[PDB]
Amino acid sequence: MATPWSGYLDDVSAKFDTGVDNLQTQVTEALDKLAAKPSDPALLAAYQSKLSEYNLYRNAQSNTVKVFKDIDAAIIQNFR
Amino acid sequence: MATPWSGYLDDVSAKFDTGVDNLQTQVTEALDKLAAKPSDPALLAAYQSKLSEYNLYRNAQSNTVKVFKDIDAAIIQNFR
Amino acid sequence: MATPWSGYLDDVSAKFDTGVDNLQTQVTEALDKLAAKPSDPALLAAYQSKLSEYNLYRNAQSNTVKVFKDIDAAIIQNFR
Amino acid sequence: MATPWSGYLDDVSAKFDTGVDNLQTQVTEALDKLAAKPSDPALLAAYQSKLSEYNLYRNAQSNTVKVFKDIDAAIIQNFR
Amino acid sequence: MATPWSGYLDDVSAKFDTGVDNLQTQVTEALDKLAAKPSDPALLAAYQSKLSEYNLYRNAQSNTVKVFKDIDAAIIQNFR
Amino acid sequence: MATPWSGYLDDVSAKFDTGVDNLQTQVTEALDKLAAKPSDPALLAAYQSKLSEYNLYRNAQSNTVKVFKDIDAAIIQNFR
Amino acid sequence: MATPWSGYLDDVSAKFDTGVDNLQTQVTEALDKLAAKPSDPALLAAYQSKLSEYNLYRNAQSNTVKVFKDIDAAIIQNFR
Amino acid sequence: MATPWSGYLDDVSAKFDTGVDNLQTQVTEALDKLAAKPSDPALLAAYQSKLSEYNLYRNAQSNTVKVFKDIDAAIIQNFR
Amino acid sequence: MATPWSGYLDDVSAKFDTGVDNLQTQVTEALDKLAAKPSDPALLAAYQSKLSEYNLYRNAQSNTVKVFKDIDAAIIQNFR
Amino acid sequence: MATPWSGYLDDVSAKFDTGVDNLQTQVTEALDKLAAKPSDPALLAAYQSKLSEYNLYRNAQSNTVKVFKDIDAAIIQNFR
Amino acid sequence: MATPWSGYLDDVSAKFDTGVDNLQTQVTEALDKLAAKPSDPALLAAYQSKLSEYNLYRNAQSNTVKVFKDIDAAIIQNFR
Amino acid sequence: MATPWSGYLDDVSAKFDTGVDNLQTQVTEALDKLAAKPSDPALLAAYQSKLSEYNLYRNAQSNTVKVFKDIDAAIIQNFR
Amino acid sequence: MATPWSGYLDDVSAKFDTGVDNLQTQVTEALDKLAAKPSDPALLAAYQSKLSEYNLYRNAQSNTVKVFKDIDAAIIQNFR
Repeated sequence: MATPWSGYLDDVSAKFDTGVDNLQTQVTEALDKLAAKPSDPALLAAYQSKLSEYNLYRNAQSNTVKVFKDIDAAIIQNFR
Repeated sequence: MATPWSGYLDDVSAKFDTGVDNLQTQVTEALDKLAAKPSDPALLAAYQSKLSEYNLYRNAQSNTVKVFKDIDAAIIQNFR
Repeated sequence: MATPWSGYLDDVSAKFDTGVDNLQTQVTEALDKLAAKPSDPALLAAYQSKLSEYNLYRNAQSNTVKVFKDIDAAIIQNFR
Repeated sequence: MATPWSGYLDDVSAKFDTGVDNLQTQVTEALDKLAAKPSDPALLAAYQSKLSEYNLYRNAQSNTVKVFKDIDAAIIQNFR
Repeated sequence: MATPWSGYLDDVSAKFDTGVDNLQTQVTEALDKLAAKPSDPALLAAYQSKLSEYNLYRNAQSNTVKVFKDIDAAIIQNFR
Repeated sequence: MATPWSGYLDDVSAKFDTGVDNLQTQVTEALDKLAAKPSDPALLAAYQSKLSEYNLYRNAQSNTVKVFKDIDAAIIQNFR
Repeated sequence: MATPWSGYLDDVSAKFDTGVDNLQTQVTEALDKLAAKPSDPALLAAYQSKLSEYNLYRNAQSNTVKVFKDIDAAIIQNFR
Repeated sequence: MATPWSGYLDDVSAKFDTGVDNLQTQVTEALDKLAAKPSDPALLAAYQSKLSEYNLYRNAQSNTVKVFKDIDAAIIQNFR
Repeated sequence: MATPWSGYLDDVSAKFDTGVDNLQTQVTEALDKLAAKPSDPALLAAYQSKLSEYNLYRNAQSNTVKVFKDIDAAIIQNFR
Repeated sequence: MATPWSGYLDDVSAKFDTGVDNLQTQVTEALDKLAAKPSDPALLAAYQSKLSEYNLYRNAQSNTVKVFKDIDAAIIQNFR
Repeated sequence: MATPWSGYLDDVSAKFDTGVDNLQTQVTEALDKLAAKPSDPALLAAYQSKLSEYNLYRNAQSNTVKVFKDIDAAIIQNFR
Repeated sequence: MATPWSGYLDDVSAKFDTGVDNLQTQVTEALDKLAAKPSDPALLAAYQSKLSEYNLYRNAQSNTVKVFKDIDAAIIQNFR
Repeated sequence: MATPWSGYLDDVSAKFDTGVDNLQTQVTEALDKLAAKPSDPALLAAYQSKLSEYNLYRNAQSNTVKVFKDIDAAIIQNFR
């Protein structure tokens, strides 16, 4: 019944991850397989393709949170 | 009813493969046959011809995905 | 009769895209064809030529919007 | 109604073979006959004459495909 | 009355092709004939001579476009 | 009698171009000729030699303007 | 009972090596044997085949670690 | 129950050898016999015929592995 | 009285050609004569000897210009 | 009696050039001679050897000046 | 008690030579004898047989060292 | 009794060189000998083997120092 | 009393030539004699033997200088 506290920026992170929740799992499993056969073109292409997206999984995630935090700073900058 | 998640760059990879989905199968079967008779001019010519295309199956595939990812980086570079 | 809201920077994006609205379609169709025959010099040259322009379709687009936003920040920086 | 996939370089191979589709059959039948009477000057001359052409059936074939693939590499070398 | 959109780099490609528009046709027809008689010295010499030029038809074409795109990048690199 | 407005940085661009006003024309005409005969060593050498200079026609041009703009920013940074 | 400290990127390296832990041993033993008889086609083929994989044992290993470190930098880049 | 590790390129080597696993044995036994009677036309013809195939047993084998490794390099070349 | 514009790299090209201005003419005339009698040992030796130098007439020419352009890039790389 | 003004970074450039004042002259004269006989191994070796040093004549020169300018920026960055 | 320093690639060279340490001596002594009687079929066969192996004594040696150095470069290429 | 001043990065350079202090001497002496007999396979193999290590003597040396300097910059970047 | 300036890479060239200063003279004199009697086995053997070494007089010379220049580039690549 209890629910851990989550702020707005927390929610923003969740909102982004919602659409790419599977992305992490896919690229992780692609890594797991590729580790067994690094020389597999199929595993290389699949992993790298999903990894270039996983790059934004972290980058774009933190970027959007920053901006939503930046508009927070903008408001409290005028906190008369 | 469920469908695995696929990003834009994932879709780009699929879009390329769509037109050369058979290419992989053809050159694989050509390899399978050539393995039996490597000294067959017919199997050599067919396999090598389709293999020189299969070279782009991987190369050109990853190239187009990179570019579509590069314009992604270009945009988020200006992520004010 | 109703018209979706559009800001100045929105208009700037539209103004850029206006002159290259077809560019996206051309390079997309070039990709669609190239996918079928990646090994076609004609499709490679056409696609890559239009793709190097499509690079600016995203890059230069976001660049001009940034600048028009930067002069916005410059003004409100002096928002006494 | 269905048609097996064929790339550009595949088409190049077909384009060459089109003009020498019979060459293979002729030199094969010449071999078949010569096998029966290797000591026949007529079969030797005919077979060897068509065989020296069959030499290009494979050589020149793969050469032209290579070049058309080489200009493919040239283009994607500048795949910015 | 309508005219398909063409960018600067598109125009650059056209400008190059303008002077060698016939080159492609000549070497294609040379291939078509050579396919019929690969063992013809006349067709071999003519085709190969025009093919060594057709090598630049693709290579030099993409090279000049790259450079004109490179000076584009150079400018927008200073896009303050 | 009327003269279009030109700023300092505009003048800087003009000052650079003044010394290489012909450069653009020379390399353009070299391109025009080379397009006709790409396989001409003379046209290749002349064009490429002037093109490597034309590289700076754009690069160095925008570089000097940037710097003169950078010292502008430096001054107005202290615009008390 | 004690366990040496290992970071995430350390774990990433281990995760890759897990699937190719034997690869190193195989190619090392192949080298050891080949050293005795360099002129053995069997040892050459086996060693070189496993060596071309061992190329990725180091290359692909460090590549994946870099990327996982790159997304680390991406996050701390927004470390407000 | 245990199985030695094998990569993709390892599998490629095996896939080729699968179709010519007997080739090695045949030409080896042909050598063994020929060694006893080098002057036997039957042993010379049989051995040399199978040896010219054994030439590809090594050559074509390593060639196909190289290519499958080359497309591996192509992918990781774009390992952003 | 008027003199066409020439840059530094233009001057570099001229400086090289200065010492081999005659080389081009000599090997061209050697070609003209050889064309009449290709089977002349004297024309073959003279032409080929001067042609192997004419190889550098283009190669070494463009090489030195590149380097002088490379040190140009090196400087403007530090164009603070 | 009059002496042209020279700043610190000017002095830095002079300090570097002091030790390689002759380098420029040597490689220039080597070029002058090589231009006459490009096919001379002695002129090629001497010129190229001194040219690879002349590469640093410009590169390393501008590098050291940059650094001495960078520590200038570092100081005035704290110009309270 | 003192031991000269040896790097990894040094060790790699030693590891190869270990298995063919005698090869050099054998082919050297075969040369020494053959020098006395070049026309000896026995010395020719023995020397040439061991010389064709001595070919790899140098070639394959440097090849393996290169590769082990290449994976060194691969790692330090990602030396963030 | 007096000791020249040495910073941390100085110590880092020394720490690296400590393990390869002999490397420089070995490859220098190998060069000295090779200069006398460049055509000696033994001197070529030894020198080149130690030279490929000497490549890192400079490269890897400066790399590690850079990184230790980079973490210095990282700290003083937060020098509040 | 005056001594022409010489850089490190200059010294490297000299260091190599030191051990083969006579090589050039020997093979030059061998050429001079051979020119008189090209059909002399003694002059052919002597000249060709020293010429195959003179091949490295230029090749190996420039190779070692390149490497010593390459480690120069490696250092200044980290010229922070």
